[PDB]
Amino acid sequence: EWQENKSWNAHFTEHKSQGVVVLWNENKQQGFTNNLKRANQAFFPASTFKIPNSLIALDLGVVKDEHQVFKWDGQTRDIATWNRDHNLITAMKYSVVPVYQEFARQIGEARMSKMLHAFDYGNEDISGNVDSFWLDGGIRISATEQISFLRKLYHNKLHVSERSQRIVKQAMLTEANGDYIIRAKTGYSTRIEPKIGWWVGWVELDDNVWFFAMNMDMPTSDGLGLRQAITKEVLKQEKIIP
Amino acid sequence: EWQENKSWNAHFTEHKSQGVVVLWNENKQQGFTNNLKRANQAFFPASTFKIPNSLIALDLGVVKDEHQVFKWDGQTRDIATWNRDHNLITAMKYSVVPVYQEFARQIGEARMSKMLHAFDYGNEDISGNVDSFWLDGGIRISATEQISFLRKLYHNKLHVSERSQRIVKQAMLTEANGDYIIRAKTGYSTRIEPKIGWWVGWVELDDNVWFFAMNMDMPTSDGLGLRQAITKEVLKQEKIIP
Ligand SMILES: CC(C)(O/N=C(\C(=O)N[C@H](C(=O)O)[C@@H]1NC(C(=O)O)=C(C[n+]2ccccc2)CS1)c1csc(N)n1)C(=O)O
Ligand SMILES: [Cl-]
Ligand SMILES: [Cl-]
Ligand SMILES: [Cl-]
Repeated sequence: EWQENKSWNAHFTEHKSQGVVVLWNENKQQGFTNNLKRANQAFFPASTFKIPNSLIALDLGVVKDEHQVFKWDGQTRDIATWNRDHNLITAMKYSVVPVYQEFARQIGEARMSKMLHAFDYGNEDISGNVDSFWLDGGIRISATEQISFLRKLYHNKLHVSERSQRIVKQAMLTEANGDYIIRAKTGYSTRIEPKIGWWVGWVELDDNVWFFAMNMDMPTSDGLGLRQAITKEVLKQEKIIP
Repeated sequence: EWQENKSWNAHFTEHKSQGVVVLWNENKQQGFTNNLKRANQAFFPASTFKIPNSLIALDLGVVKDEHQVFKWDGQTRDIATWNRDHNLITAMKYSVVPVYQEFARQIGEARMSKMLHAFDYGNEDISGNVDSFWLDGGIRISATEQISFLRKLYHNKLHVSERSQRIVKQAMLTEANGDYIIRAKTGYSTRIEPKIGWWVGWVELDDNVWFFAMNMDMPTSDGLGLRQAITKEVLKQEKIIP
């Protein structure tokens, strides 16, 4: 059901990188990874948590829709794109933590915890501050657990409205052309070792869907592009994209 | 409110073609075109009619969701991509007329006419075969009328459910990257002169949306790629995309 293919390690070593790519063929219900152990090791979700956080905020009415404007609070942060107004689409695109921190406060701990349990999301532990726990609190998730969660989102099976799931899938849109559509979310965990990068989501084809979840050691910001590049080398090797 | 910019004609004449591009800046509520008259000239919608047809089929339950499979009827036809099973996503991508003819028959004349009147769509005239009138019946629509219809869809303001509009807009997804998202639909009017190609939809930016509608003289199928290419040259010239 899970098969290992150490061939992919070549795309990590070409950049003296280390990590795991997990793929799931939805038609055949078969998984593939370069590293079975690391595929099941849990890490901080970091900004991949904006997927569940969006769903809860939308379902509770904290976010009205994908056009609602969340005004910059006027405090300059050292990510330039955060110091402006955002909606859900742009907050996800630029991983605008302060917008999502405000969502999480309005959601509150009790509603956050029960939604994550209903989602079966990671260790479902929101130990810590409600507005930081996906960064430095108690929550952890593995690449295979990301796949399982994303599969439920793809099929509208999570315990939120169908509308909530459709809107988050819209906001996950990353790339599209006549060959594939990628809906996904990046993440970068920095507060505690090991510093890792995430890319999770799926590739939609005419006749199949390939779910994916990858994380990699990320000692500095200078390699963040490798999350997508290495994932794409594996997708190409497996003939999922040209 | 409307500006004529005949400088865009250079892109048409380069390919010894003729046509019109119409653009609408949603934030500024301002419109632009190379040919005010042809902007208002009504043509067969041809396969751009798959936009309202999709909406109607979804809102009436004729199409349950974007995953329902409409089986190929076994009759081999000249466009290979049509000779295969489809859902709403792939039927729109490959403009699979026979699938949408089935929709139209199930919708029926009465409900089709009522819907297009509720939509204020073109000249609202479905005279002819209930399953061919957008290609050889009485219906006609201009570029400016396409924009007016598309703006209502974008805003979920048409008189069908939000869900129906969300699903159609998902099916219209054509291109997406880090700079823009294009949701659009092509068309080729080939049954009754004059032979014309259509491309209509919108470009989503971080902080604005630019609606577009273009048609061009299209004597042979070999020029069809000009529809998107001339549109993008205009989009590039107006600095809307890089
Ligand atoms: C029939 C044929 C040749 O092509 N069939 C097509 C098709 O692609 N038709 C072309 C079209 O839509 O541009 C032309 N239709 C017209 C036109 O209808 O005016 C004539 C002239 N013509 C007249 C009567 C019957 C067929 C063709 C020539 S084919 C089609 C569309 S939807 C559907 N359910 N089939 C095939 O592949 O077997
Ligand atoms: Cl026909
Ligand atoms: Cl979408
Ligand atoms: Cl077409």
